[PDB]
Amino acid sequence: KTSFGSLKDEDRIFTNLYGRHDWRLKGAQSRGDWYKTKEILLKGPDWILGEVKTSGLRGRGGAGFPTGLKWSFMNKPSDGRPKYLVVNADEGEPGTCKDREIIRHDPHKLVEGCLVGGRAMGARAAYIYIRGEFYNEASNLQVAIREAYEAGLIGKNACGSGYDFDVFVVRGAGAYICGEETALIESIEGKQGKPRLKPPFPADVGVFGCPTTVANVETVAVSPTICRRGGAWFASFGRERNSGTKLFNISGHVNNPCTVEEEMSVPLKELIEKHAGGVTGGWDNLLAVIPGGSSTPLIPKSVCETVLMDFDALIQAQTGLGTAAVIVMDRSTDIVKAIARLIEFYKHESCGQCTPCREGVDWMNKVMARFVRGDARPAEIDSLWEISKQIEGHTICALGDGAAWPVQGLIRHFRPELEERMQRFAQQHQ
Amino acid sequence: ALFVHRDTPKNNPETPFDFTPENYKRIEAIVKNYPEGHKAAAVLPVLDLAQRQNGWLPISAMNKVAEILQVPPMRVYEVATFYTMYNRKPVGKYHIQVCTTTPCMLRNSDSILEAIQKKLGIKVGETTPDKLFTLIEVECLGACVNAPMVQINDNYYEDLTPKDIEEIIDELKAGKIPKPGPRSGRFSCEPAGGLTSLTEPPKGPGFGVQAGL
Amino acid sequence: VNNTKKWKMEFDTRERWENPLMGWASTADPLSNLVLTFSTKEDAIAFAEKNGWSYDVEERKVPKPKSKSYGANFSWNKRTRVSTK
Ligand SMILES: NC(=O)C1=CN([C@@H]2O[C@H](COP(=O)(O)OP(=O)(O)OC[C@H]3O[C@@H](n4cnc5c(N)ncnc54)[C@H](O)[C@@H]3O)[C@@H](O)[C@H]2O)C=CC1
Ligand SMILES: Cc1cc2nc3c(=O)[nH]c(=O)nc-3n(C[C@H](O)[C@H](O)[C@H](O)COP(=O)(O)O)c2cc1C
Ligand code: SF4
Ligand code: FES
Repeated sequence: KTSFGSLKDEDRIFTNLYGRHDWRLKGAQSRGDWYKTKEILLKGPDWILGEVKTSGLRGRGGAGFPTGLKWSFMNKPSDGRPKYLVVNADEGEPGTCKDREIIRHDPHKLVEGCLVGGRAMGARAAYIYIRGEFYNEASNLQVAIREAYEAGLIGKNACGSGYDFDVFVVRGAGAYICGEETALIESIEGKQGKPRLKPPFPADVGVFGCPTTVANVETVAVSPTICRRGGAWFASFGRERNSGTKLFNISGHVNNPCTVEEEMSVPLKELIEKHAGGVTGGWDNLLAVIPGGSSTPLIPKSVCETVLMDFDALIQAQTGLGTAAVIVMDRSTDIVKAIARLIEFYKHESCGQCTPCREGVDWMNKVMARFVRGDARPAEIDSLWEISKQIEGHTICALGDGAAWPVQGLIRHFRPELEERMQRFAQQHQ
Repeated sequence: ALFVHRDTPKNNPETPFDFTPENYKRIEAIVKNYPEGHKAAAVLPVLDLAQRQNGWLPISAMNKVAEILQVPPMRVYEVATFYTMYNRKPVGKYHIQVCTTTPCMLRNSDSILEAIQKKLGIKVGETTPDKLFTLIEVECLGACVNAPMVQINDNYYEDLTPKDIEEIIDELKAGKIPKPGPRSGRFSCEPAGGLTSLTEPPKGPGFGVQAGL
Repeated sequence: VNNTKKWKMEFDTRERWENPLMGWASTADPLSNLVLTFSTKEDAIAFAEKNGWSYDVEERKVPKPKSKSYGANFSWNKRTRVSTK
C-alpha cells in the first residue's frame, strides 16, 4: 500500500463521532461497544499488551510514544501499592477538540477502554482527569459511567470476569499545564498543576506515589476495538511505525472546519480538500498550516503540497504530528499576530515552576509583541532564535519546547515578512 | 488580577461561608473517590463545589475547604490562585468567556468580543452594573472547529456571529437559558455542507471480531 | 565550598578601641590581620611549632553524604511527601 486515506465507514473506530446516534448504553452496544469484553479480560494482561504492541499504536496524546511498550511498564509484580490507569482528558491544545468529541459522543467506548487498559496494566481504578471547562461532557461521561456500573460492566466483578475496577472522573479547574501527565498527576493530588521531573516515570511513582499510566482518551478508546478487530487490522493502516486511524481537527481558514476520522498517512492537501471543503479562496490561497495544534511548528504552502499526516513524514518536514490538529491560515492572515497570540497563550498557560519557561516565555512574548508592530531591529530575530534554543530542552516538561517551536517555525519559514514589517516600521517612524 | 489577599469587609476570614448539608454529602462522595490518607486530593473538587454554591470564593470558603479536608490553608490558597476558574472576586451571574486564541481568532473572535462589548456597554474584565454579566477573555476552550465560540458558566455557545451572540445576551437578559450549541446549521462538529464521512449505518456488535475471541 | 578547601592559621583577637578623633578602630595588635594559608593540617602545625606559637587545632568538618531522592517527594505512605512544589 503506497496511497493512504479514503477511510471506509466500516473501518471507523469512532462511529457516532458526530452525535447522530445514541451515546448511551443501548446506542453503544448496538455499535459494537462492550461486545465480548469478558472474553477479552479473561485472556489476561499479556494477550492485551501483545495486541496493543502488535497494532503499532503510538500515543495519541501528541508525543507518539509506542503505546504497548508504554503500557507494558506496569506489567510487573506488585509491592503493596495499588496501580492506576489515569486517562488524560484535559485537551488544552489550541486547535485540538477531538477528545471532547470522544467523551461527548462515545463515552462507553472510553469506559471500555479504561477497563481493557486497566486490565492490561493491572490497574485498580481509572481516573479520567477531564477538563473543568468540559462540564457537559463530564456529566455526559458520568451518566455513561452510571450506566456501566448498573450493567455490571465495571466495578465489583466487571463484565463477569472477577476483575474489580472503578472508573472515576476528576474535573480540572482551568490549566493547560494539567494536561501534561505529571502535572495532571499533581492536579489529581490536590496541588498546583506543576510537572514532576522525570525520572521517576509515573509507572514507578505516579498518582499518589503508585504505579500509574497516564494515557490519552483517543489511545484508550481505540484499545477495545484493537482487541476485538485484531492488532493486524489496526496495523494495516498508515505507513510502517505509523499504524492505524486518527482523529483530525481541521480548523482556521477552511470552508468546513470539522473533526474527522481518517487513515494515518493521508496527505494534508487531500484531508483539507476532502473533509474540510478546501482552504478559503482555494488551495492557492494557502499561506501556512500548523499541522498538529499550537506546539508544532508551522509549515508553508510549499511543504503542505506533498506531506503526509503521520509522525515520521512531519518530523521529516521539520515539524511534528502532535495532536493532529490542522490549523489552516490563508494568505490574508497576519501570521506574526497569530504566532504572537500563540506565544501569549503559552505565557498565560505556563505554571511558573522552572526558570526558562517562567522567564523566557514571557520574554519571547514581549519580543513577539514588538515583532507584530515591527518595533524591533533585525538582529533581534536571531537573538529570539537563541532564546528559543535556551528554553528548548532546558525545562522540566515540553511546554517550554511547545513555546519554542512556533517561534522557530515562524522565524525559519517567515523571516522576510518579519524583516519587511520591521523596515516599514523603521521608515514610517524614523 | 492580584495574587495577594487584602481583607475587605466583603472578603475577610469572617465573611460567612458554610456548605449546605447536601453539599456536605456531596463532599463525602468526593472524598470517597480517593485513597485513605490522601484526602488532600479532594481540594480541587470541593473548592470548586464551594464556588458552585457561593458563585465565587471569599477567603472563608478557602478556609472551610482547608478545615474540612485538614490541609493547611496555604495549600488551598495555592490551588485557588493557580487555576483560572476559581473566582476570587464576585463575578456576575453570567460569566462570559470569549476564546481569543489563534483558531478562534482566525475565525474572527474579535468581532464577537466587540459585539458583546457594545451590547453590554462594558469591556474585558468589567462587570455590568446590574451584576448580570462579567466579560473576560480566555484561552482555548477545546471547541476549535466550532470557532468562534464563547462559554457561559457551563455552556459552550459555538459557531457564533455578532447577531447570534446579541440574541444569546437578549435571551439571557430575559431570564431564559439558551441552547448550548453551534448557532450555525450543523449540530456538533461535522462538516457544514453535509457529512463527508460516517454516512453509512454502523455495523453493529460483532463486526470484524477476530477468531479466538 | 571553594573557601573550605584550605587550612588557616589566625590568632586571638586583641583590643580594638575607638579613636578619639574620628571613631576609627585603633589597634595595638600587629598580628591582628595575619591569616596564613596551608594545604594540610600538618603543614600548619609544623609552621606554628617552628615559630613558637602556642596553637590549637579544629578538625575539618565536612558535610556528611546525604541520601537524596526526587521520587521520595511523592511517597505512597511515608511522611516525606511534599504538600507543595
Ligand atoms: N494532546 C494535547 O492536548 C497536547 C499534546 N501535546 C503534545 O505532547 C507532547 C509532549 O508531551 P510529553 O509527555 O512531555 O512527551 P514525551 O517526552 O514525554 O513522552 C511521551 C510519553 O511516553 C512516556 N515515556 C517516555 N519515555 C519513557 C521512558 N523511558 N520510560 C517510561 N515512560 C516513558 C512518558 O511518560 C509520556 O507519557 C508533544 O508531542 C506535544 O505536541 C502538547 C500539548 C497539548
Ligand atoms: C504542556 C503539555 C500539555 C499536554 N496536554 C495533554 C493533554 O491535554 N491531553 C493529552 O492527552 N496529552 C497531553 N500532553 C501529553 C502528555 O504528556 C502525555 O504524553 C499523554 O497525555 C499520555 O500519553 P499518550 O500519548 O500515550 O496517551 C501534554 C504534554 C505537555 C508537555
Ligand atoms: S517549563 Fe513551564 S510548563 Fe514546564 S515545569 Fe516549567 S513552568 Fe511548568
Ligand atoms: S481556540 Fe478557541 S476553542 Fe480552541
